[PDB]
Amino acid sequence: VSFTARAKSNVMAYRLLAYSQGDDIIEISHAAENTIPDYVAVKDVDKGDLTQVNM
Amino acid sequence: TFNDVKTSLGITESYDIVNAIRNSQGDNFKSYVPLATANNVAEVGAG
Amino acid sequence: YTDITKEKQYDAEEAEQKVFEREMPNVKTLFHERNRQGFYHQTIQDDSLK
Amino acid sequence: TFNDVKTSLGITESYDIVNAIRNSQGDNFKSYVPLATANNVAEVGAGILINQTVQNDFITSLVDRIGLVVIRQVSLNNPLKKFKKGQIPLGRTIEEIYTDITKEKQYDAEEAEQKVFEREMPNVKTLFHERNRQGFYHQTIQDDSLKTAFVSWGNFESFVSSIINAIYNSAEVDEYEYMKLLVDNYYSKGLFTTVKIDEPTSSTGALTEFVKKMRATARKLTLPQGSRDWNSMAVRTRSYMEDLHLIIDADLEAELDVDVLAKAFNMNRTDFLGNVTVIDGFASTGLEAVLVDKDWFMVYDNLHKMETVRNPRGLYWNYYYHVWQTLSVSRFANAVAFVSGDVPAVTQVIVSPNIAAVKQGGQQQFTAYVRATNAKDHKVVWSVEGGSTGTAITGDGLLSVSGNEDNQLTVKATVDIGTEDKPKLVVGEAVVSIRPNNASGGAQA
Amino acid sequence: YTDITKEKQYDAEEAEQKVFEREMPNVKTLFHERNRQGFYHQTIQDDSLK
Repeated sequence: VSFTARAKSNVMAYRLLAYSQGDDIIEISHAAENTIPDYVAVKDVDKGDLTQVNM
Repeated sequence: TFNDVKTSLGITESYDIVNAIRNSQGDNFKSYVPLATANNVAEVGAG
Repeated sequence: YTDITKEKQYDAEEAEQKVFEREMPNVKTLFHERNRQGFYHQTIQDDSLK
Repeated sequence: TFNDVKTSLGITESYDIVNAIRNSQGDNFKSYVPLATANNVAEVGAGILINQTVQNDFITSLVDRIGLVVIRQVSLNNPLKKFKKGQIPLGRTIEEIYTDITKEKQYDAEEAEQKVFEREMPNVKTLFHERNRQGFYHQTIQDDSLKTAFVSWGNFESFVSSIINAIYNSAEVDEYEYMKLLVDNYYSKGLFTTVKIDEPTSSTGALTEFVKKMRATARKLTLPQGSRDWNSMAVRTRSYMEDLHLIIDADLEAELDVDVLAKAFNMNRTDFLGNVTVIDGFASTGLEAVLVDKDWFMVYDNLHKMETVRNPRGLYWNYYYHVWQTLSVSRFANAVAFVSGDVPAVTQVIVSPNIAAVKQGGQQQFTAYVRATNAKDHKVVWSVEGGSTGTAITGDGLLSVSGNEDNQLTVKATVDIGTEDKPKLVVGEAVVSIRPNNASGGAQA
Repeated sequence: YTDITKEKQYDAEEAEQKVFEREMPNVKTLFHERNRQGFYHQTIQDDSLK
C-alpha cells in the first residue's frame, strides 16, 4: 500500500528518512544521525512537495 | 541543426501547473486529479 | 440511470495482465408507484332539463 | 527524445577524409579536390543512425521531411532442409531396428550332436529417437501505436508483413542452427570417426593432403564388403555415393576451386566425391569437414502452427508460431569427422551388446570395440558395478552372475589413456537386467 | 530492416498467465539526407563566335 507524505525539507534520493507530523499529512525529512530511520527515498522531493510512501 | 532544445524555450511561468495538480488536495485543482494523461497534455499543449 | 466512469491511461505493460479485469457500472434506480386514485361524480337529470 | 547525438557514434575513423582532401598537396585524394560539395557527401555519406531535425534552407522554420520509406525484406533459407526425412503427426518415439552380421563357427560334427536346438540370437541393435525441440516464437504488433511511425497505408501494411516475414526467417535459422547443433553435439559425444588432418588453409601441401584423405574416406565408406570402422554403433554397413553429403565451410570450396580444380585438366579426378553442401562453419575447435549420409539426420516435423490473439486493453496482436520437431541423429550411418587439431588416441569404447538380459546364475559374452586414432594397443579393462554381491566379469568380457543377484548391472569396458599422474578414462557401458530363477536351496557343500 | 527473433521453450504451465504478453520486434533503421547540390555554368556568345 501507500500513503501521502508532505515532505519537510529537501529530501534526497537513497537517503534515510524519518516521519513526523504537523498540520495533518505526515511529514518526511532526513533521519537524524545515530538512530533508526523509517523510509528510504527513491527520488528527490522538494521541501513542501506531496508524494507517496510505497509501503 | 538545433541540438540543445527544450519545450520551455522562451517562457516565464506564473506557477507550475504540474505541481499544482499533484499537490492539489482540493485547492481548486481537484478537477484535474483525474485525467490520467494530465501531465502529457500540460507539457506540450502550449505548442 | 447509468452514470459515467473514469479513464485509464493507455499502457501496454499494464494491459498484459488485465485483459479480463471487471468494472461494474454505476447504475441508480428509482421507483414510482401509483398514488392518486379518485373519481368525479356528477348527476345529470334529463327530462327536467328539457 | 534524443537531445545530444552526433553523427559519429561507433565510427572508428582510420583517418579524416576531409583533412585528406583539403591538405592534399598531391596524392590520390587530388581527384576529390574540384568536387563542390565533397564536404557534405563526407558528412552524411553513410547515412545517419539517429535522425536529427533539419531546418529548411530557404525558410528556416520549415522542417525538411522524409520523402521515402524503403522497407528491406529478406528471405533466409535453410541449406540443411533436404536432410529432413518427413513429418509425423502422431506418436512420439521413432525406433530404428538394425540387423547385423554374425560370426561364423568352425565346422565340427561331434560338437554338433548336442548343440542343434541351442539357439543364437541375432545381433539386432535398436536406437530410439524422441521429440526434442518444442518451441514457439513470439512477436507483438501494436497496430495503433505504429500508425505514428508511418504516414502511408501501403508502407504500413508492408512493414507489418516484414515482421511476419521475420518470424518465418527465425524458424528457418534455428532449424539451420539446431541441425548444426547435432553435428557439434555428436562430435563432443565422441561419436564421430576422427580422421586427423592438417589445416587446409595452411598450405597447398596441406590442402592437397586433405582431398586425398577425403576421396580415400568416401571410397572406403561405399565399399560392398561394408565396414565397422565408420559408425558409432560399430556395425558392418556400407554407404552409397548418392547418399554421401559433405558439409565443408565456404573456405575450403574457394581453395579447392582456385588451387586444385583450376589447374587440373580433369575435374572429375580432384573434385570432392559425392554431394557437397556449403555452410558457414562448425563451432567445434579443430573440426573442418564432416562426411555423412543423408540417413544420419533423422529430422522430422511434429507441428508447425501460427496462432494469434488480440489484446483489447493494450491494442496489440501476438504471433505465436509453434515449432515442434524431432532433431535426432541416427548412429547407424557412416559419419566421418575431419579434425585438424590434436585429438585423443581413443574416442569411444563400444560394448555392442548394450542391452543384455542374463538369467540369474547365467553367463554372457561381451565384446569391446576401440576407436584408436593413434592406431595403438589400448587394452580393455573390464568392470562390473551396481551388482556388488558376489559376481562380476572376467578379464575378457564374460559376465558371471551370482544366484542372489537382484540389481540391474552395468558392465564397463575402459581404456586407460592419459598420463600416470592423471589418467583419463574412455569408458564403454552396457546394462544387464537379471531375470531371477528358482529350484535351489540356500545351502550346499 | 526487420530483424529476426528468439525461441522460447514450450511450457503449457506458464502459458496460463503469460498470454497477451509483449515481445518487441528487432528493427533497425537508417536515414539518408540530400548531400549534393551542384550547379554548372556555361555561356555562349553566339554572335562573337560567328
